[PDB]
Amino acid sequence: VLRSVNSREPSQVIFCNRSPRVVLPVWLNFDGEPQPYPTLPPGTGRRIHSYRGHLWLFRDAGTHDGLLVNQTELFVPSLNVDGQPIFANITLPVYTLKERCLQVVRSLVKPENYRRLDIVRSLYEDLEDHPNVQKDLERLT
Amino acid sequence: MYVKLISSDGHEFIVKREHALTSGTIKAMLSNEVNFREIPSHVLSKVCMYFTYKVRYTNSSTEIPEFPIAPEIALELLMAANFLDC
Amino acid sequence: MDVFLMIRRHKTTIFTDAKESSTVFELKRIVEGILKRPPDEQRLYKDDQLLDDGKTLGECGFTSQTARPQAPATVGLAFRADDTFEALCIEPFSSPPELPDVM
Ligand SMILES: CC(=O)N1CCc2cc([N+](=O)[O-])ccc21
Repeated sequence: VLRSVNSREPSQVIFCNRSPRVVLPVWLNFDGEPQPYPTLPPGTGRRIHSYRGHLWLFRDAGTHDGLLVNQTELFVPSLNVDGQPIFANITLPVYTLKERCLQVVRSLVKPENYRRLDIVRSLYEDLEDHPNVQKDLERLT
Repeated sequence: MYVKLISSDGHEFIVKREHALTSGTIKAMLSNEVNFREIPSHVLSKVCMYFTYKVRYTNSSTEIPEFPIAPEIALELLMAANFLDC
Repeated sequence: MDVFLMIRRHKTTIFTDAKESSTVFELKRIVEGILKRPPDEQRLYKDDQLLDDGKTLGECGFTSQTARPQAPATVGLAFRADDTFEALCIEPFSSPPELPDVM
């Protein structure tokens, strides 16, 4: 369904990581499967050789928290105009205050111990629902 | 125009209506002043800083900073954020 | 630039913003619109330093680097009861519990 188009038409890209997270680029191959790429340290870049119609999304490499690319969820490299590479501007989203707390708490408590925190049962299920590329790919479809 | 969000321990937080109304819960509790029997002031102050951070960085390519949460307030902020959807 | 402030007196905290070039007195006007008390009945402080009406918030040390949205700078507020000013009193916030063993 949500796949890269096999255009075989080169498109030059700059992944820019304007986030404080280690960014994991995720390419969606031609069968729809997420393919992880080498990670980007915060504020660093990588010129990447992609193709028109291809699908990229970006995640915190450690938590798989979802990032934005050019203020949106999916990045599709387009035609290079005047030979200038395309900029994939990876940024932090404005997470909800709820998601952000789940992030901080997920990062302090080993998941074995989520049930040892004194909070309502809705929050244990929310904590255990880790951000996840598979889940998100369904949401976007 | 401003509203007053009073914490469980008496501190009064005066934020703009636009900021508070971003919360569906607080809009309901306003429809002025709002008392939170369960949110202490070290959590409601963070909530209010989040309203400021949200309104400022919602729809911005000017790279947004991280919203910082001290580890010692994370579990309470979570409970309050879960109760307010914001 | 906008500077993001918590105006604090006693157990009152105003969250608002202002321009770096805005003046202390104009912030006193902003407080007046909210707390319904005239600028002459108020004193604004940076930490413990009493601020001068004619100075901009930037000259008073409030800048985009220090008065940020997610970490706003505090301006102390004191009121004059009748001919005489109270001392600057800012009640601290409640104390978080000890970090659980789980964290
Ligand atoms: C229903 C319920 O449990 N609530 C309501 C909001 C809230 C806040 C805190 N807090 O510590 O900020 C703790 C508990 C709760």
